[PDB]
Amino acid sequence: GWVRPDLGELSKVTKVKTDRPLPENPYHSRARPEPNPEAEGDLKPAKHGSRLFFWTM
Amino acid sequence: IARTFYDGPEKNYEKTMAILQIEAEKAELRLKELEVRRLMRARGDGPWYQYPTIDKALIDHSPKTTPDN
Ligand SMILES: CCCCCCCCCCCCCCCCC[C@@H](O)O[C@H](CO[C@H](O)CCCCCCCCCCCCCCC)COP(=O)(O)OCC[N+](C)(C)C
Repeated sequence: GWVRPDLGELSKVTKVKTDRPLPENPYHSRARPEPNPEAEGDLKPAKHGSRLFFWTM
Repeated sequence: IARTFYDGPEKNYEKTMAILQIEAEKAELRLKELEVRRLMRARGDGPWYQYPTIDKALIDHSPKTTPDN
């Protein structure tokens, strides 16, 4: 009672039901380094301007 | 002459005080700014001197014809 698979059937992506637990860290990755914290707050004008040599603005 | 062409000593005195305060604050700001630049360039933990790396969104996380990546 064996039916030969039709053209296009053996190349299907199928689903598999397994009792094997899904691996957590398959790449064996280290802990990722913490990022630089953030930019936060409101933008205030520069204190006493550019503060270049003699420029008051 | 004093009444017509000049002001009292208080005006110049307190204008000098304001000018001195502004100048001293600018000096301390300049020194602090140099120190902050040095620390940020040495450690790289600040918003400045942030040199580009590779964007992680370019990585393709799909099966690769071979199980071992
Ligand atoms: C009784 C006989 C003896 C009296 C002798 C008196 C000696 C004085 C005469 C000499 C003149 C003084 C030289 C002018 C320098 C002053 C410049 C400046 O300091 O004055 C400004 C004021 O401006 C003045 O108007 C100066 C004007 C002087 C212009 C001189 C021109 C004279 C030339 C003569 C021409 C005559 C006709 C020509 C025919 C061809 C000050 O600005 P301001 O910030 O506000 O004042 C702050 C003080 N407050 C707040 C109290 C007001």
